[PDB]
Amino acid sequence: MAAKFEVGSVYTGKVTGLQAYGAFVALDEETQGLVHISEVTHGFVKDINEHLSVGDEVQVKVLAVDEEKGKISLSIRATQAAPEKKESKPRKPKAAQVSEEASTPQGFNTLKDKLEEWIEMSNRKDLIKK
Repeated sequence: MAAKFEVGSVYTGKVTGLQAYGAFVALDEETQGLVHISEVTHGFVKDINEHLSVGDEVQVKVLAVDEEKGKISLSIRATQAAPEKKESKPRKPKAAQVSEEASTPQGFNTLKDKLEEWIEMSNRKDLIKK
């Protein structure tokens, strides 16, 4: 068929399917590859939908190329492990949110156990005691 990529390269594409053995990703109008499930995440890939999403954009590492069909074997554990530019990008704002980013209802972050009770109230400061 054709090829225009090489092993060890890294490029960005969109997920075109998920399977019990891997995720299809379109890289280009002329190139489409397969993140193998063993390459979606480092281990404990209990189900692929817990680790990838169809109809989403992903950056993939080229593991192998198959010019016979223009297929490519891909990784995502490679790219999720890699660093990136620590600057804003269009979806870093996480505009899909519909609530405040608070970890708890009682305050922005209020993790506890000794008073893991109430929902819109908390104990006063100890200074309440006179």
